[PDB]
Amino acid sequence: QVVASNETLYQVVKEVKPGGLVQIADGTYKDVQLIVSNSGKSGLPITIKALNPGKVFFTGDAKVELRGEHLILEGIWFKDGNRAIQAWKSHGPGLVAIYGSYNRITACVFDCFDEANSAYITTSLTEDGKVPQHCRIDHCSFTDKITFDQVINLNNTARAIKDGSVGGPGMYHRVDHCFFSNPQKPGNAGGGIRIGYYRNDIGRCLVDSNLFMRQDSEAEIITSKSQENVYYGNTYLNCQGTMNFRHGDHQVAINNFYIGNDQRFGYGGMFVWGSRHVIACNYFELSETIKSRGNAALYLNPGAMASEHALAFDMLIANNAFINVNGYAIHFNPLDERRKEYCAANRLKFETPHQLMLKGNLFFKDKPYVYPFFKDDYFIAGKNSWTGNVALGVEKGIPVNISANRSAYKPVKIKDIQPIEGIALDLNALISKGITGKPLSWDEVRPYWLKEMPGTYALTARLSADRAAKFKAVIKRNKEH
Ligand SMILES: CC(=O)N[C@@H]1[C@@H](O[C@@H]2O[C@H](C(=O)O)C[C@H](O)[C@H]2O)[C@@H](OS(=O)(=O)O)[C@@H](CO)O[C@H]1O
Repeated sequence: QVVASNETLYQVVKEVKPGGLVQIADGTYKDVQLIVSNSGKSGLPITIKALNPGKVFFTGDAKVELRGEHLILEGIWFKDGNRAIQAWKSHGPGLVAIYGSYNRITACVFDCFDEANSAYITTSLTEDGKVPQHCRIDHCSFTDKITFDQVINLNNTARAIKDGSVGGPGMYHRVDHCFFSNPQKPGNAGGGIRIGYYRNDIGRCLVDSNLFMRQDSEAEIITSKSQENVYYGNTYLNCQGTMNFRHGDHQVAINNFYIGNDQRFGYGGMFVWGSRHVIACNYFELSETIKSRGNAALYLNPGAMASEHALAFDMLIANNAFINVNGYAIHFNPLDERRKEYCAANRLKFETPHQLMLKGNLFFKDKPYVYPFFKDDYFIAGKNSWTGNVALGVEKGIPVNISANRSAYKPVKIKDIQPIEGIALDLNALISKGITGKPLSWDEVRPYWLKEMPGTYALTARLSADRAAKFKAVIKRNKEH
């Protein structure tokens, strides 16, 4: 062990052996610089936790580095921060930076920490290039973030102009049972989670059972920038953005719920770039969609194949349900005007979504909304394949023959989908079952010791006077003088 000051904490962690347990006494640990270099062992991790979670706060000009392996950080509350604004950057290490593999951060609270730009948690490469793998971030709460960059960055490469066929190695991390709710920042200010950087990177990370409630940081709720990542059973409630397959082919999104249940803002949504994806059993019910992106539930990116804005084609869209979406259920050519100019400027060949396998999807609408189910300005007969879908409530918008018989609707059986190496999920079995369960609630994800939801944005879409002030200062110093 029990430590009650920063200095004794520093000492014990330098001495702790595998299987060790370091418990932090109730109190505030201000300007704490926790650097854990020792390592635990498989089956004998080193645990650093609050003796009484909820009573230990890491504050001030703080920082945590998990450099060894088999380490666990649990039950810590990060608040009242004061890191130097001229010392931290977006794309740099997070407040908590994980540099070693097999590490876990669980049941921790990050609430409007400070004004220094950075992610709250990151897996970062050491100076010699080694990439952290097999880490887990779970049951953590991330609220009222007023700084730039994502809440979480999972890195397997360093930032560089890029595009050398080379790509970062698979990471195999897992992000589950976390809560994300943060205020809207201007422009491409960093969203909820980023995984990887370019299409040649391999991710193989599992993001499941997370609750994003008014995760409004920016247009991207999650910007998945690496191959073979699996998003399963996540709930996105009233989020001003979309969950994206931004870079990297062969990504999976199964049984996620995208719900917009009021008229306060435009909600999303999934925006898809790239090919060979598996989008199945997702439930979309959006009371309002995003005007800037085209007003739809699912956006399929038009553009140049395998480019910076990779064309969306050759993928499986099965057993999804689009219920009373106030916008198009599927937009087949969003932002086509900009994309066509982008391709022209870069001497690329502009193309539009095709080779799409749409199977067993349900499209339904019975509310006074004005949008037909689909928008495809570049429709070509037979470019896509439609089987076992059901549509009724409004015009389809495109010349496609679809059953209107709801009573006969049934999800289809899929059995030719290969699982993702490193992720223990039977994709065929999950897809074939159809949509299971329902939206996740706070009690299903919150830290075991935390009863009430931190912050104010999730429930009020407003920040306190003190926090709104800091947020404005952050935004202002990052904009033209
Ligand atoms: C350089 C680049 O293409 N970045 C894209 C980003 O696009 C920029 O930002 C916007 C916008 O937020 O509306 C429009 C212009 O395309 C460009 O200045 C954006 O892509 S988008 O075109 O789909 O919007 C984001 C995803 O939201 O992805 C970045 O890579």
